[PDB]
Amino acid sequence: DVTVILNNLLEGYDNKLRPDIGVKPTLIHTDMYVNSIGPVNAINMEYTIDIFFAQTWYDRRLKFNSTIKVLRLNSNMVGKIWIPDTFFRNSKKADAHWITTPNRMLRIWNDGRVLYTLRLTIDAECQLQLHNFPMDEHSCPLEFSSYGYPREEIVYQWKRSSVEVGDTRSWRLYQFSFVGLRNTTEVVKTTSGDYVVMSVYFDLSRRMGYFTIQTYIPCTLIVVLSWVSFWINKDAVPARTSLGITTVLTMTTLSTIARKSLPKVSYVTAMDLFVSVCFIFVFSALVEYGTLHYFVSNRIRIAKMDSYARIFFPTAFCLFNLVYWVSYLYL
Amino acid sequence: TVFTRILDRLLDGYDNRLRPGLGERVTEVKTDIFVTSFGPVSDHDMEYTIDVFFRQSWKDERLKFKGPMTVLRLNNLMASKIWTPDTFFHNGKKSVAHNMTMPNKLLRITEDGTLLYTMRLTVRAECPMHLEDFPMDAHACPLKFGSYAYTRAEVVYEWTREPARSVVVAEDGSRLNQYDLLGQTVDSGIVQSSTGEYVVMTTHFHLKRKIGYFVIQTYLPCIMTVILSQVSFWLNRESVPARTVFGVTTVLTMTTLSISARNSLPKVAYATAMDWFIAVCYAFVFSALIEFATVNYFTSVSKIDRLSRIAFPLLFGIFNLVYWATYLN
Amino acid sequence: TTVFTRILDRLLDGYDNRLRPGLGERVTEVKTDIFVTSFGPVSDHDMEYTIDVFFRQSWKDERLKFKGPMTVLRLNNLMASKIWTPDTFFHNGKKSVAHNMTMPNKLLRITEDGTLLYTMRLTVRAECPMHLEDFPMDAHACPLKFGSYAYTRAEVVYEWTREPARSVVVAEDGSRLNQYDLLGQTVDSGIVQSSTGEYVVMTTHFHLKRKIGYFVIQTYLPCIMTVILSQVSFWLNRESVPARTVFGVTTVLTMTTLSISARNSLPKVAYATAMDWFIAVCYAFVFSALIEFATVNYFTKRGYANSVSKIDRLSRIAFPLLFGIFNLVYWATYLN
Amino acid sequence: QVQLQESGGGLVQSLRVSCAASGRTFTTYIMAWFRQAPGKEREFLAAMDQGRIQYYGDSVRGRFTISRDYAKNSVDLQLDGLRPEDTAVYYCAAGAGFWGLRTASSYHYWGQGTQVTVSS
Amino acid sequence: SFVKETVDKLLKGYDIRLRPDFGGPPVCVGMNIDIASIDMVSEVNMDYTLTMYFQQYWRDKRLAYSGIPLNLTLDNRVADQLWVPDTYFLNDKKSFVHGVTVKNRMIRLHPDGTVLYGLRITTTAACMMDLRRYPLDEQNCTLEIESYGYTTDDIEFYWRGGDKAVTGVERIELPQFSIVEHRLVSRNVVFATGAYPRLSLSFRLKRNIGYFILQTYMPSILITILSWVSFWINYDASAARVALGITTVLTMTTINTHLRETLPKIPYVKAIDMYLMGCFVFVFLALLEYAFVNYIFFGRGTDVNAIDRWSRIVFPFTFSLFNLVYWLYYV
Amino acid sequence: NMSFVKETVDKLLKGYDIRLRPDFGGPPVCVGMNIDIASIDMVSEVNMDYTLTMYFQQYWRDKRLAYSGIPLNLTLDNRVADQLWVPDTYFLNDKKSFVHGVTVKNRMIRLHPDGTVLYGLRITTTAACMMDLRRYPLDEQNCTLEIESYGYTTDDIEFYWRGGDKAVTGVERIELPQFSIVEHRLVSRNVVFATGAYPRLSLSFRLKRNIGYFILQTYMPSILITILSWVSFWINYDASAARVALGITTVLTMTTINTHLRETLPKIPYVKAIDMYLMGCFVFVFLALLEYAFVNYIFFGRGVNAIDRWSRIVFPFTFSLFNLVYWLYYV
Ligand SMILES: *[C@@H]1O[C@H](CO)[C@@H](O[C@@H]2O[C@H](CO)[C@@H](O[C@@H]3O[C@H](CO[C@H]4O[C@H](CO[C@H]5O[C@H](CO)[C@@H](O)[C@H](O)[C@@H]5O[C@H]5O[C@H](CO)[C@@H](O)[C@H](O)[C@@H]5O)[C@@H](O)[C@H](O[C@H]5O[C@H](CO)[C@@H](O)[C@H](O)[C@@H]5O)[C@@H]4O)[C@@H](O)[C@H](O[C@H]4O[C@H](CO)[C@@H](O)[C@H](O)[C@@H]4O[C@@H]4O[C@H](CO)[C@@H](O)[C@H](O)[C@@H]4O[C@@H]4O[C@H](CO)[C@@H](O)[C@H](O)[C@@H]4O)[C@@H]3O)[C@H](O)[C@H]2NC(C)=O)[C@H](O)[C@H]1NC(C)=O
Ligand SMILES: *[C@@H]1O[C@H](CO)[C@@H](O[C@@H]2O[C@H](CO)[C@@H](O[C@@H]3O[C@H](CO[C@H]4O[C@H](CO)[C@@H](O)[C@H](O[C@H]5O[C@H](CO)[C@@H](O)[C@H](O)[C@@H]5O)[C@@H]4O)[C@@H](O)[C@H](O[C@H]4O[C@H](CO)[C@@H](O)[C@H](O)[C@@H]4O)[C@@H]3O)[C@H](O)[C@H]2NC(C)=O)[C@H](O)[C@H]1NC(C)=O
Ligand SMILES: *[C@@H]1O[C@H](CO)[C@@H](O[C@@H]2O[C@H](CO)[C@@H](O)[C@H](O)[C@H]2NC(C)=O)[C@H](O)[C@H]1NC(C)=O
Ligand SMILES: *[C@@H]1O[C@H](CO)[C@@H](O[C@@H]2O[C@H](CO)[C@@H](O)[C@H](O)[C@H]2NC(C)=O)[C@H](O)[C@H]1NC(C)=O
Ligand SMILES: *[C@@H]1O[C@H](CO)[C@@H](O)[C@H](O)[C@H]1NC(C)=O
Ligand SMILES: CCCCCCCCCC
Repeated sequence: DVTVILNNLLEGYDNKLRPDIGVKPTLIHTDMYVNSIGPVNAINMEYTIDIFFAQTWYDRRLKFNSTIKVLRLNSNMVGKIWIPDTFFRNSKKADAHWITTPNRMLRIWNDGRVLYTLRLTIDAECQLQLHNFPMDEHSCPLEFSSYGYPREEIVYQWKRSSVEVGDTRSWRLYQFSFVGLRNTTEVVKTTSGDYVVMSVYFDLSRRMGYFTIQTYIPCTLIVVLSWVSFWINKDAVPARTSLGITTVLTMTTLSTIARKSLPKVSYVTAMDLFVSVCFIFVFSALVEYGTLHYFVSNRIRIAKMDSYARIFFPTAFCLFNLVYWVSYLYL
Repeated sequence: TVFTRILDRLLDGYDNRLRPGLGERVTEVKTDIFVTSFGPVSDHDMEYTIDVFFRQSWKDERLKFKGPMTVLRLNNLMASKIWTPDTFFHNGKKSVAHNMTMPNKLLRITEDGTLLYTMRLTVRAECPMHLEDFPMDAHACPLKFGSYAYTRAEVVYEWTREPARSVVVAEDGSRLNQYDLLGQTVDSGIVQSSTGEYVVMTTHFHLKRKIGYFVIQTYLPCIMTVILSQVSFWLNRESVPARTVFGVTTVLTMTTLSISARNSLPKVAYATAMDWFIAVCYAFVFSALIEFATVNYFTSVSKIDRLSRIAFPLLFGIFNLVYWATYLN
Repeated sequence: TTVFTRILDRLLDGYDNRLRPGLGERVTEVKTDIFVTSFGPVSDHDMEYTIDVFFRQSWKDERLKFKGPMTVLRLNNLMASKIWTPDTFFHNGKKSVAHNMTMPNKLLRITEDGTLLYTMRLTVRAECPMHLEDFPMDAHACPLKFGSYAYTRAEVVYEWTREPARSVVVAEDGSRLNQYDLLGQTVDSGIVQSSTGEYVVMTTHFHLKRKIGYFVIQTYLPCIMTVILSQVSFWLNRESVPARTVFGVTTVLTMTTLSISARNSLPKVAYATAMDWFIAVCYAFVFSALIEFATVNYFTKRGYANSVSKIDRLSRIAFPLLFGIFNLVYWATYLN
Repeated sequence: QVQLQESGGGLVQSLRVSCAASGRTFTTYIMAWFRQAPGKEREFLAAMDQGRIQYYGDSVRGRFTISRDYAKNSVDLQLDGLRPEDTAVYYCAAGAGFWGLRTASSYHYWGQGTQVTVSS
Repeated sequence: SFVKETVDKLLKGYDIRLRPDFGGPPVCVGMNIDIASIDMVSEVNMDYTLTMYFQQYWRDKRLAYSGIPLNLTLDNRVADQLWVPDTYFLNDKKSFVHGVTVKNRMIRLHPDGTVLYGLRITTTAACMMDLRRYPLDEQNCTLEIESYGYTTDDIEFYWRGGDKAVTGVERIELPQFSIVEHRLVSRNVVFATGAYPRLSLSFRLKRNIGYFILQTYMPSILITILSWVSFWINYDASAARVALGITTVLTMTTINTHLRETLPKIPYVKAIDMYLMGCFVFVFLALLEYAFVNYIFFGRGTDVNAIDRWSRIVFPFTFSLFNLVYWLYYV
Repeated sequence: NMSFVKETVDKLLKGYDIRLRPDFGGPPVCVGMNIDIASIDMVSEVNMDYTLTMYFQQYWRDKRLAYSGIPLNLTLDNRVADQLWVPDTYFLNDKKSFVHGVTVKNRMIRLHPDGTVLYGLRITTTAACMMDLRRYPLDEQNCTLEIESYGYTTDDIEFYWRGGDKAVTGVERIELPQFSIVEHRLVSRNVVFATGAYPRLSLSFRLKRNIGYFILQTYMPSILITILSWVSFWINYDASAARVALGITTVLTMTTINTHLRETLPKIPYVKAIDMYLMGCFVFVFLALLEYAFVNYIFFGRGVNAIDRWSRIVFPFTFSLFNLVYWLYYV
C-alpha cells in the first residue's frame, strides 16, 4: 500500500529542478523554535543558538491519490526529493545532529504540500559595540537565505507562528538577559543576483551585578581609602607615603580585571574610564602629599593644601560619579 | 550455508521506510540504559558528559523466522537496512557514537521477531544551573530522549524493567571531580510541540557540590585575613606607621584573594553566594582602616580603640552565624 | 578526442589494485622527495611541530604501459584511487591532514614507460621529544620519519630521488618559527624491526635552536637587577630598622612575582630546567641578604644615629662577589 | 658519574660488544657506535634512536648489528664477518645527534673505548 | 517538462575527466571573491581566518542549450557530475565548505555555455608576521590561489572586473587591526617545466594603538612619575623614601608580569618589551639613587642635598628624552 | 605467475561471507593480540584521561582463506579489510579514538598459507583513567586500557595475549614529561555475566609523578617565606614599624604564592596534599604576626622579653615537627 505510493512518487521525478521551474518562484513558509541560546562569546563576537528549523512548500510532482493524507518519513528519504538550499548567512559554524539518527523529519501530504523540519546548532556571528560596557545592549541577528536561487526563483515568508521560544530561564545566558525578539524580511543584492534574506534579532542586555561587586565597589573603596592620608598628621611621613603608594599597588592590581572578559577593543569602554579615573585619583592623592611635604620642610599655602584636600577630592570624585553614571545609565 | 540463506531471505520484500505495524497498531519501544561512567560536569558550559549502553527493544512481525537458530547476531551493515527508532536526546549537544575499532552497535533478532538494538554513546547534555548558592548548591542534571518524526500515536517509549531499575549507574561509574552523585530519578511524560505530541523519557541525576575544597582555599584565608585586620586594635595608637601599613596591606591581601577566588568560579552576571561573603569580608577590612583614621584624627587606650576590640569581632562573628546558617539550611 | 578516452579505459582492464607491482617477482622501489612550503610552528607544551610538505613519490609499474600520441597522462582523482599506491605513513605524525580544498590536492602522472609520478600536499603534526634541561639555551633536532606500513623491507624499498642532502628542499619563507631558528636539515635512511618484520624508514631531522633574547629581558635582567637591588641595602645605616626591613622583605615579594611569571612561560615539566636553578639561586640571595640584616640588628646597641658594623662591610663585598661568580659559572656552563 | 663503559672484545679470527651506560638515562638519546683506526680517522658504525631506527655505515653495511636494551640503558654492537682491516679501537658514544647523527662532535657523552685485534 | 529534457541531454555523454577545450586554447577561469568576515587573527600561530563567497566563471561549450532564455540554477549536487578547476589555496592550514542545511555550493548554467561555480569557504590562511614593532606594527597578510594540476597551457586565471573583483573589504570590523587597503595580483609563476598561473589577495592590517595606551603605557608612565616623588622628600626620612622607592619597583614588576600573562606569547624582543624594561630601569635607578644619597651622608659623615637637587631635573629630563626617542624610532 | 596470484586471491574472496566468524558453529575462534605502543602524552588530571598511540594488532586463524602453492605471506592492500571478517574488538574506556589516515588509512592485512590472518591498526585513543589525587603531588596513578569484544561471548570468541609477557612492547621507550612509568601488567580474564562470560584483556601501567618541579616552585618558596616570618622574633618589640611591616608582607607573600600556584596547578576541586602544606604554612606566618600583637599589647596595654624569647624556639621547633609529620605521612 504505502510502498506502492512511494515508488510512484519517485518514478519520473528529477530532484535537480525546483518545483514550478520556469513558471513562478517557489514560495516557502518557514518557522523556528529556539531551543536555547548558548553562551555569548564576546571575545570572538559570536553566540551559539540551538533551533528546530522547519520549512514548507508545494510540489505538484509529489501528489498522490490515496485515503492516506500524510507519509511521515525519516532520515533515509530526504535526499530523494528536492530540498531548498537554505544556509545561515551570518553563521561562523553550524552543525546538524546525527545521534542516534539524523534529527530530520519529512512529511508529505496528498495535495503536494511538504513539511521538512530539522535540528541545528548554529554559532552565528554577532557584532558587539562595547562602548557602554558593562551597561550595553545588543541585537544579535540571524540571517538565512537560499544560496543559489535569486528572488525570482525562491521566495521566503514567515508563517503566522514565526518564531517561538521554550523556557527562557533554561537558556544558557550567563551574563546577558533576553529581553525581546524581532523578525524581518528584506532583499539583498549580490554579484550572482538579488536574494531574499530572513532575519531574526535577539535583543540582549548585560546584567551588571557581577561587575558592581567585582570592580565598582573595590575601586570606589580604594579611592576612599587613599583620602585617609589627608586626615593623617603631616609629620607621619612614613605613614602617609606607605599608605599612598600601596593603594596604587592595590589599584594597579584591580586594573588587571577590567580587561579580562572582553576582546582587545581599541576604544575607552565605560569600564575603562571608571578604572582609569580611579587610578588617577589615588595617584593624585600621593602627589598632593608630596607637594605638601616639600613646602613644609624643604622650604599660608601650606596649611590650606592639607585642609583643601579633605574637601576637594571627595567633592571632585562625587561629581565625577554623578556625571559618569548619568552619562551611561540615564543616557 | 543454511544460516547464510536465512539472513538473506528476511530483507526480501522488507521496506525500512515504514515502522512496524504501520496502520495497524502503535509501535512500542522498550529501553534501558547502563551508564558506564558519569563523565565530568563542566560548570562553565552547563553540560555534562556521559557514556551509556543504549538498549532498545521493539517488535517487528515482518522479520519472523524459524530454524535451528534461536537468537541472531546481525552485522551492523545489515542493521542499517532495518527500521530502527529515531531516538534522539532533547538536550544533547555533541554526541559521539563510537566507531573504534568497529561501529559500536549490536542488533539481535529472536525467532519471535523481537529485536534488541544496543549501542554505546558519549552524550553531552544541557544541564542548566543556578549558582546562586555557589559553592553550597545542588543540581538536577536531566537527560530526556524521545522520537523525532513519530508522534505519541505511532511510537511509544517505555522502560524495559521497572523505572527505578531501568537505569543502572555502574559501580565505579563516578568520574565527578567535585560533585557527588546522590542518586537518579527516572520518570516518563508527554511533551507537545508545534508538529504534534511526543513521548519523553526523563532521568534526573541529583548532584551535590563538595564544599571541602573551597573552605581551605577561600573561606579560611579570608577569615584569617579579616582577623589580622582586627589585630591592629590592640596595637598602641602612638605607632601610626605600624597600624596604617597594617590596614592597607590587608586590603591589598584581601583584594588578591577576591581576584583569585572568582577565577575558579564561572563568570556569571548574578552575584553568587561566595561573592557576597568576600564583599562583607572586604567591608570589614576597609572599615578597620577607617576606624584608625578616626582614632588618629582625635589625638590610656582611646575609647574608640577599646570599643572596636569588641564590636568588630562580634559583628564578624554574627555575620558567620547568619551566612552559614542561611545557606546550609 | 575520443582516442584519449579509450586509452584510459584500457588501463584498468585486468589491473588489480590489491597487488603491488611485481608481486612475488622483485622488490618494488619507490623514489621520493619532499618540498617544504612552510616549517610550521613548534609547540613546547605538546612537544610537536607542524609542517606543510609537497610529498612526491615515484615508482615503476609494468601494468600501466600504454602507447599513443600523448606520452604523459594526468588522471582524475577518481581513477587515482583504482591504482596501487604505496601506503606511506609518518612514524611520528600525531594528526596529519591531506588537504582537498577545493579539490583533492593530489596529482597522478603516468608515462608511457609506466613510471608513475605521484605528488600530494600535506600538513603534518610530527611529534618531537625534547630535553629541556638547558632551558632556554637548548637546541633540539625534531625528526620526521616516513615509511611503508604494510609492506616489509623485502617488498617495498624507499630511496631518495637525488642525493639525500638535495632531496629535501625548504622554501626561504618556510620558517614559521617565532622562538626557534631552523639551522638546517639532515636527511638519512635506516632499517627498523618490529613485531611484523623489517621495514625501510626514511628519516629527516630539522635542527632547531631556541632564541634567548626574550628571556634575558623578561627574566634574567629583572632577576639580576632585583638581586642587586636587595644587595644595595647594605649601604643604608644600621639604625634605619623600619627602612631596611621593608627594603629586605619587599624584594623577596618582588622576586616571588618574577619567579612565578617566569615559570608560566616555561612548559609544564618535572625536571630542573636551567632557568629554574638561576631563579632559585636569585631567590636564595634575596633571602640571604635579609637574614644578614637580622644578624646585624641583633648587635645594634643604640637606635639613634655608632659606626658601620663589620658584618655590613663584609656583606658589601662578599654578596656582590659571590653573585658575580655565580653568573660566570652559570653562563659559561650553558653557553659553551 | 656518567661513564660510558664498553665490554667484550678481544682477539678472535662473531663478536658481540656491549656498551653499558651508567649515571645517565639515555631513553631518548642516540646510543651510537664509532670506530677509530690508528692514526687514520674516526668513522661512523651504527646508531639507534628512541624509535628503534637502525643506521649503518655503507663501508660495513650488512656486517654489523646494533641492538639497544632500553630497560638496561645499554647498546650492544654485533661484529660479524670480521676482517683484518677491522682491527681498531671501537668507541660507544651517546648524544642528541645535533647537526646530524653521523658526526662525532654531535654526541656529548663518549665511551672509554675497547681495542679488538683481528688476524687471519 | 522541456527543461527536464534539455538538462538530461547536456549530461548525457559528458566526461568529467576532460577539461573544456581539451585540445584548444587554455580555458579562461575568471575568479571573484566576496569576503564575509575576518576573525581570529592570531599572532601566536601566525595565521588568520576568513569566510568568503569564492566564485569562478569559465566557458564550457559542451553545456550550451537553446530555446530556454533562463539562467538555469541546478541543484548543488549536480557539481559532482561536471568538470571544475582544481583551484587550491597555497597558504592555508585548514579549510572547509559550510554544509548547513546543505553543502553550500551553486551551479548556474547559461545558454551560451557559461558556467558559474561558487562555494562558501571558511579557510585559515598562513600569514608570516614580523612583530618587532608590536604593538606599532603593520602586518601584510596574503592569500595565494593556484591551479594544482595544470599549467598556463591548459588553464588561466584572471580577476573578474579587475580591481572590483573582491568586495566587502571595507565593511569588515576587527577588534584590533584596521584594514588600510587591499591589492589584487595576477602573476604567472614561471619555472623550468613551465608557467603556473596564480592570483593573490592581500590586505595591510594596521594595529590600533588605543588599547595599549590605556592598559600598558599610561600605568608605566604614571608609576615611573611616582618614583620621582622621593627626590622631594627629606633625605633623613629613610622609612618613607625606601618604602616609596621599593614599592614602585614591585608595582612595575606587577605590571610587567601581568602583561606577559595576558599579551600573546611571542618569545622575542618586541617594541613593548623595550619600553617596559626601559621604565623598570628608571624606577630601579630612582631607588638606587637614594641608597647612594643615604650612604654619602651617613657612611662618609659634595652636598648631600645637591644630589637630590640634581636628580630632580635629570630624571624627568631623561625619561622625557627616552620617550621622545622611543616614539620617533617606531613612528 | 603474477596473474596466478590474482587468481588465488579471487578464489579466496569469492564465496566468502563477512557475516560469519571462522568456525561459525564450532569451537570459538581464538584471537591473539599484541599492542605496540608508540607514545603517550596528554596525561591530564583535569579530565582524568590520557592519550596513547599504538600499533594495535590482532592474529587469528581462518581456514576459509588458506592458500597453497605460494611460499610467501601475501600482504594485500589495506582496502581489502572491507571484504574480510575481523573481530569487533573495542576499547571499553576510550573517550575519543581514530585510525590515522595519512597518507592512506593505516592498517595491514596479511594472509599466511595456513589461513592465519594478521590485522594491524595504528590507533590513537584518549582512554579515561580515574585518578586519586589526595596525595598529589606525591601520588602514584594507575592507568588501564580495557579491551573487550562487543557482541560475542566466550562461547564464540576468546582473546589472549600473543607472545605472553612480551605481548606489549615499547613501554620503556616512552618518556612522559611529569611522570615515570614503573611497570605494566597484562591481564587475561573473562567477565562473567548472567548470559555468559565476556572475554577481556587489560593493559595497565603504574605512573609515578616526579617531585623535582614542586620542590623548587612550591615547597622551597613556602619554607623560605615561613623562615623569614621568624625574623620578627629577633627584633625589639618597640620596633612597631619594622616588625608589623615584616610580618604582614610575608602573609601577603604567602597569599601571592598560594593564589598563583592555584592557577598554575590543575583545577582539581578537592583537598590535596599540596593544599595542606600551603595552608599549613599560611597558619605559621599568620601566628607569627599574631604573636607580636600579643607582645605589643602586654608591654603597652598591660604595662616582657620572655614571650618573644620563648617564641624564638617554639616556632622553629613546631614547624620542623609539622614537616616531620607531613613528609612521613605522605611518603
Ligand atoms: C574533502 O574531504 C572532506 C573530509 O575531510 C570530505 O567531507 C566528506 O564529504 C562527504 C560527502 O562528499 C560526507 O559524506 C556524506 O555525509 C552525509 C551526512 O554526513 C553526516 O552523516 C555522516 C554519516 O551518515 C551515516 O549515518 C546517518 C545516520 O545513521 C545515515 O542516515 C546515513 O545514511 C549514513 O549511514 C551510513 O554510515 C553509518 C556510519 O556513519 C553506518 O552506520 C550506516 O550503516 C550507513 O553505512 C557522518 O559521517 C558525517 O559526519 C561528518 O560531518 C559532521 C558534521 O556534519 C562532523 O561533525 C563529523 O565529525 C564528520 O566530519 C555527518 O554526521 C551523508 O548523508 C552522505 O550520504 C548520503 O549521500 C551520499 C552521496 O554520495 C550517498 O552515497 C549516500 O548513500 C547517502 O545518500 C543519502 O543518505 C541520506 C541519509 O541516510 C538519506 O536521507 C538520503 O535519502 C540519501 O539516500 C539514502 O542512502 C542510504 C545509504 O545508501 C540508504 O540506506 C537510504 O535508503 C537512502 O537511499 C555522505 O555519507 C562526509 O561525511 C564528509 N566527511 C567529513 C570528515 O567532512 C569532502 O567531501 C571532500 N571533498 C571532496 C570534493 O572530495
Ligand atoms: C604584501 O607583500 C606582497 C609581496 O611583496 C605584495 O605583493 C606585491 O604587490 C606588488 C604590487 O601589486 C606586485 O608588483 C606587481 O607585479 C605584477 C606582476 O608581475 C609579474 O607578471 C607580469 C605580467 O605582465 C610580468 O610583466 C612581471 O615581470 C616583471 O617582474 C619580474 C619580477 O617579478 C621581472 O623579472 C620582469 O623583468 C618584469 O620586470 C611579473 O612576472 C606587475 O604586473 C606589476 O606591474 C605594475 O606595477 C609596476 C610598478 O612599478 C609598473 O611598472 C607596471 O607597469 C605595472 O603597472 C607590479 O610589478 C608584486 O608582484 C607583489 N608580490 C608578489 C610576491 O606577488 C602585497 O602588495 C603586500 N600587501 C599589500 C597590502 O600591499
Ligand atoms: C543570465 O546571466 C547573464 C550573465 O550574468 C545576464 O547577462 C548580464 O545581465 C546583467 C544584469 O542584467 C547585465 O548587467 C549584463 O550586461 C548582462 N551581460 C550580458 C553579456 O548579457 C543575463 O541577463 C541573465 N539572464 C536572465 C534571464 O536573468
Ligand atoms: C610468514 O609468516 C610466518 C610467521 O611469522 C613466518 O614463519 C616464521 O619464520 C621465522 C623465520 O624462519 C621463524 O623464526 C618463526 O619462528 C616463524 N614463525 C612461525 C609461526 O612459523 C614465515 O617465514 C613467513 N613467510 C615468509 C616467506 O617469510
Ligand atoms: C514577524 O512574523 C509575524 C508572524 O509571526 C508577522 O506577522 C510579522 O509581520 C513579522 N515581522 C515583520 C517585520 O514583518
Ligand atoms: C571619608 C573619609 C573619612 C576618613 C576619616 C575621617 C574621620 C573624621 C572624624 C571627625
